[PDB]
Amino acid sequence: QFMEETERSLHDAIMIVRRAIKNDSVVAGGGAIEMELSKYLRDYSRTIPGKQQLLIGAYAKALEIIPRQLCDN
Amino acid sequence: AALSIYLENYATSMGSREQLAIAEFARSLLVIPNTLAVNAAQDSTDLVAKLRAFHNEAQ
Amino acid sequence: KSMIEISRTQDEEVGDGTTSVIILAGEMLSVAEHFLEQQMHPTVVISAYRKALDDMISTLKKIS
Repeated sequence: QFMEETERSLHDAIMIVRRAIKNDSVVAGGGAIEMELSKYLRDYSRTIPGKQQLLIGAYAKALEIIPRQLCDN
Repeated sequence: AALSIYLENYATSMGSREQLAIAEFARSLLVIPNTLAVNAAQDSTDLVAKLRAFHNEAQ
Repeated sequence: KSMIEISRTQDEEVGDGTTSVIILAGEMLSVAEHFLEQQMHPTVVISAYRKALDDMISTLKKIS
């Protein structure tokens, strides 16, 4: 059972490095960009709206749910 | 509307759980343009979105 | 009960037309309202009721 997780430990390094080669254009993982993008797009909810801050705010609300869930799982 | 802008930055650099408490206090601030446009028989969600759209900084 | 009160209003000023004031007030709120309060603008229909009044006043001077 140790070797079962060890294989999927190795399998994660195979999946991410093959993906890192095919795209050199690389940001951080973990939803780190999304929380910035959550606040980034609520600034547009401050900026743009005729009614659109309800939408872009809800758009930016859903972005932080992924690292939220990554804290919640 | 500007107090809601004044508090989101005050929420953001606060730290922990208090950040979400500052923001929901700012959600209570939005009802004042909302109840007026319904009383003025207009659109609440349109009018408050006009307000925050007029801005340079939060003052 | 308020229909009696506006009939008490017409009765104390005149006494006649109290039969007629309640007839006109029915179809004002019967016809306009449900088309527009599914669209929910109370204040606009108030000001529409304002401008229905004075146009009737000038038309009274036209016909009398």
